[PDB]
Amino acid sequence: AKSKNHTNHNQNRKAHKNGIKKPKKHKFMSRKGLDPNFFRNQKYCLKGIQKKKKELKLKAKQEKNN
Amino acid sequence: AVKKVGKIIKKRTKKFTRFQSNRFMRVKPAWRKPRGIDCRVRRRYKGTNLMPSIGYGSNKKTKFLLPNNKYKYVVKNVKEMEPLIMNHTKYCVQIAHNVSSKKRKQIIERAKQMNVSVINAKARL
Amino acid sequence: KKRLQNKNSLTNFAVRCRLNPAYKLLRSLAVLRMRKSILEKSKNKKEKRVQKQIQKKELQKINHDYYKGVAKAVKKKKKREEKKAK
Amino acid sequence: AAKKIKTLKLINKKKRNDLRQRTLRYEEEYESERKKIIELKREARKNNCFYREAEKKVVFVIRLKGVNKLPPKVRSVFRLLRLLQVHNGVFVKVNKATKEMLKIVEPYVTYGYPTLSTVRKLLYKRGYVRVGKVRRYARKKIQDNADISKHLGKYNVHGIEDMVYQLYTCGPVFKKVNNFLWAFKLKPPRKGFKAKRHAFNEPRPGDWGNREAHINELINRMI
Amino acid sequence: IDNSLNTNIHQYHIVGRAIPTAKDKNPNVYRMCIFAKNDTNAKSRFWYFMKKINKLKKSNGELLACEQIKERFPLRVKNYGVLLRYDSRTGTHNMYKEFRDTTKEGAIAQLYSEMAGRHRARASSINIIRISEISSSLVRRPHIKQLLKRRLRFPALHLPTLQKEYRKKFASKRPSTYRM
Amino acid sequence: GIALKNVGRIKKHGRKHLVSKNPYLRLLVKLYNFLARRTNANFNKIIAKRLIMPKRYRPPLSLSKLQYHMANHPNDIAVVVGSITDDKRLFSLKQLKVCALRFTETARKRIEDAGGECLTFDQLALKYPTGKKCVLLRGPTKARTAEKHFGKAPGKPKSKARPYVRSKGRKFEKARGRRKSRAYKK
Amino acid sequence: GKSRGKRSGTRYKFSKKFRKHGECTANKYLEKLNYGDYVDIVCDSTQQKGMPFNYYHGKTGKIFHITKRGVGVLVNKRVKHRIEQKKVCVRIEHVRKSRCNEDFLLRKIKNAELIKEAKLKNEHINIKRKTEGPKPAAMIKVPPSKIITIEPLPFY
RNA sequence: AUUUUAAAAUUAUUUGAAUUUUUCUUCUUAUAAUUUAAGUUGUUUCUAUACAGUACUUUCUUAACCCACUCGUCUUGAAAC
RNA sequence: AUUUCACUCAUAUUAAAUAAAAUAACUCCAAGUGGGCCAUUUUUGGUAAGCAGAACUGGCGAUGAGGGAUGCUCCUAACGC
Ligand SMILES: [Mg+2]
Ligand SMILES: [Mg+2]
Ligand SMILES: [Mg+2]
Ligand SMILES: [Mg+2]
Ligand SMILES: [Mg+2]
Ligand SMILES: [Mg+2]
Ligand SMILES: [Mg+2]
Ligand SMILES: [Mg+2]
Ligand SMILES: [Mg+2]
Ligand SMILES: [Mg+2]
Ligand SMILES: [Mg+2]
Ligand SMILES: [Mg+2]
Ligand SMILES: [Mg+2]
Ligand SMILES: [Mg+2]
Repeated sequence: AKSKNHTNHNQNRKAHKNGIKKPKKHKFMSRKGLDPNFFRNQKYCLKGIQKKKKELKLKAKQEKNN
Repeated sequence: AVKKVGKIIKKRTKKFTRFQSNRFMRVKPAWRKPRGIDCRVRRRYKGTNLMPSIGYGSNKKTKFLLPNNKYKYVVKNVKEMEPLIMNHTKYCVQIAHNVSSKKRKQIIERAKQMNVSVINAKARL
Repeated sequence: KKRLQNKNSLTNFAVRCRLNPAYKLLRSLAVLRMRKSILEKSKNKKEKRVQKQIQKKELQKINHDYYKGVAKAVKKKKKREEKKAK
Repeated sequence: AAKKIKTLKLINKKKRNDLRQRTLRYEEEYESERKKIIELKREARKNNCFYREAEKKVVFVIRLKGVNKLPPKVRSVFRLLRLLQVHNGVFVKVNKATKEMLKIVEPYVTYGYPTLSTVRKLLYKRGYVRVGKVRRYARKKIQDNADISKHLGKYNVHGIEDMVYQLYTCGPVFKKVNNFLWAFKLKPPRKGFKAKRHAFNEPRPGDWGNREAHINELINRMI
Repeated sequence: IDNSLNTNIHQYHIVGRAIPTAKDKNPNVYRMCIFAKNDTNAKSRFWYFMKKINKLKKSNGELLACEQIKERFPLRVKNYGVLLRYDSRTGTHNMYKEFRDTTKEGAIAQLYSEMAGRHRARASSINIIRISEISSSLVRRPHIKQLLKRRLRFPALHLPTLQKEYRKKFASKRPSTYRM
Repeated sequence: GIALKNVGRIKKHGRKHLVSKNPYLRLLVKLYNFLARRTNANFNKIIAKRLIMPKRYRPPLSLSKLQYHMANHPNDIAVVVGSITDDKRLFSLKQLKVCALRFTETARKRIEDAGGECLTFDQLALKYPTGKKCVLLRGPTKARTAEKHFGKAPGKPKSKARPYVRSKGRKFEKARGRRKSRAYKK
Repeated sequence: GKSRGKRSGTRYKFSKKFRKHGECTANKYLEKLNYGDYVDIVCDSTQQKGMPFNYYHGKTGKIFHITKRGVGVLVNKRVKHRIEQKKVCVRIEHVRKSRCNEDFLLRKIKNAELIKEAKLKNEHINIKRKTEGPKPAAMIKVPPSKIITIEPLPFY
């Protein structure tokens, strides 16, 4: 009628069977809920940079064909 | 017990009999693998029947040779033994069980002309 | 390549010289210096003594002094402790 | 072409001559160091001083126990020292880090300091090599010098006496030379042990300690 | 020459000190004399006593000499007096004992056997202090005084000790123990 | 005994042979195995491996995406180990040279009408033995619908997996567990 | 019944040390932090806002968010067969600039000049650290008067 | 059917230098042979001047020496009273 | 903050040592299991127990071989012919 009710015998043997896994160490993370009013400005900065870069690319495509 | 004649080596000669086949006559001697808890043959206790294993296997270079030191091919009529005219020093023939005496005489006298040996050239005579 | 018998690299002369291209010279030198000695028996084992008189008598005083000092210090400790007991 | 042969045959000859010269130099080095140590002590006794000798830099370690019933930290160190079964033996460089790795497993091993002729006997009678691409190695017994030069001659070691030199003295090429060799597999000793249970420095018959120069006697019997 | 009569005990002379530091740069130098089976055991005992008596552990010390003192007159007979200290089952004690031999370690070997036989004291519970030679007029024990009379004589009363080859198991006449 | 893992034996983790029984595919496998071995080129090794994969790892490629991939590579050859299909959304096509395992009828007609050509792999073995001026391309391998059900279970927070449902509508699994008004959302 | 509350078992961990009670100093509020810095979490129990949980006391992580008076930290934690990354949001009083990284920075700054000189004179120098090792031989001079003989002691 | 090659060792004639001063002293600085290289070869006798014999191969039967609890099942645990 | 451009940081001994470290990483589809017990060391209730309840390792279960006369768990040591 009465039986066992707790132990953790054997538990880390199973844990170390397939090693202790680490996180995957990515390069970028998502800035979803992070500091507002600083990343909206960053979006504006990157839009300006992209406009300049693509204007130069279009210009070069315009001269090179004469 | 190892038996060796020339280059042929046999790693054992006794059969692997089934467990308990000497005590119960409803149990046939053909080997079956013991399964089921508490066997003493499955658990490799000393003093009981041994189990077969891949370790007793024969040499690849001498795996199917007879003491004649030739391979055996079984023929049923004359036309089947014509591929032996190119490989007569490595093969020997044996005549099948259900061929008649008249057919056997011809098979034997052709094997004699081809210089191939016959394993059972004494039956039905 | 097919594997062959493995030859004893210390007792087989051909493979020993194959692996060590300088072993023949060293063995020859050792053999020469070994024969020279035995050809000078009843003429060796004499000079050894006359030079042992040359240098061992010089080393003897130093060794004797060293061991004498060690024994004397060991005795001094004993007397110093025995007197301390009372 | 046929000229493909003559140049190779000349290169082999010059390589052999260079190996001979280097071996002679090694012999001179051994003799000179042996004779310098033997007078520095004799001079120390004259001038009322002591001469403390340099410590060793190399050990040779032998496993004493089987593979069952061991704590995990012992198994990790055995894996890192490349001792895998009962009577295996390897060389180890002496550091502050290897010493602390070695204290973990001391009650299961015995080790000490090897001489020159012991290194030579181990290399000639029980020397095996790893031959192949990386991670596929095919243990081969030495029998020749071409396998050594192919893998390891970029560091100017073409021969077997060169590895003896780099092992008996921790030369600049020691990690590669030592990692090049398969772990040694040894017989049981010829007159048995005393008691593996107990230590070498216990007042009883025992084995498992560090026995400094008495390792040569043991490994000549279980060669 | 006869390896069935040898004991494995020798004597050693070991010298040590501590590694010099910025606070201490002329540390004390210590010496001892130990009886052991080989020099490795002697070094073990040296560091044991350095740690117990002084504050010197091996891992911040350094050794300076190990010499193995030999015996000068190995065929003359001496008298020896030993001072002991050993642990019993219910305490710790200390004793003085006397032996007769031709070498100091030849006497230390006797001492270990006597202390096992008479008291069941293992080698790990025994510390040896101050082996020394003593004159014949200052001997204290009765069993040493016996042997230094003017004219020592006695008959030989042991049973024979024969070779294994002439130890024939099944004899034809029952032998005698008299041998005069 | 000895303390090794997977005792002394090395593990490999993929397909080893053809499963298919097309005799022509078996001849192709033999040919490119020989080419891979006798000229270790890294171009014939990859091809010898790719034409062993199962169907799901040889997806089709559309005409428009093929033309997009070859825009900066005029007078070169595109190599695909799948089928290529037509695309009605393109208005015009350029001149292209393409080797592929299969072409559909409409795609084959469109390619040849613009002055291009279609090649099989046994011709590419005969003209470009080591793949000079050739570009290896693949189609989208995770665009199959079955891959939309894999990943985290639908129900774990912020997952994207589709569920398996009889049909779709307001009455089919939209009430409790997908909106705040019935006790929680996802 | 079982009692697993939020601050259970924090009697000695979350209490001020001897003769060191009181709130923080004024210079605590002038510390400089940037994104990606290393940081230590040490709970200060005189400020009850932004209190970290029991487990994350004494751990080290990297910054991923900065606010008016708070900091977000990335900390590892082991869960039964794997390590999970946790995002801990604490107030500024329970945050300390980490010191675990200073030897690397001093080493880089110092070795830069050595490399600059070595390449200036065309040399082959080693800059990797060195494990402590065996010692060379030396001749140690000691007068026979300074050696003292010692022997085991009798029992009292 | 072309890595049982190359090299190495040996022996007998050689082309030159050393040193350890020599019937195993070194350095393939020229040709021939041999194996110690490059995993066993030879000589006599018997079976026998046989055709199934008491010899050889093989299958049964019966001894000796050592060893061997009744299978299947549920069970932490079965030879189980 | 980001975007460009210029200059420059050991490497062949690898920014400390050691490593039959890629026998790695990831995705898919599924089985059996979810009554346990024992030993050294720490440890709660009980006068105690071959009693009841926990912790870290190693075992027995799922496992035979040599030894302890004998013995599921002790010592040596794990298994092709
Ligand atoms: Mg059979
Ligand atoms: Mg069972
Ligand atoms: Mg014994
Ligand atoms: Mg034990
Ligand atoms: Mg095995
Ligand atoms: Mg707390
Ligand atoms: Mg039931
Ligand atoms: Mg069960
Ligand atoms: Mg029950
Ligand atoms: Mg049963
Ligand atoms: Mg019963
Ligand atoms: Mg159940
Ligand atoms: Mg077991
Ligand atoms: Mg008993």
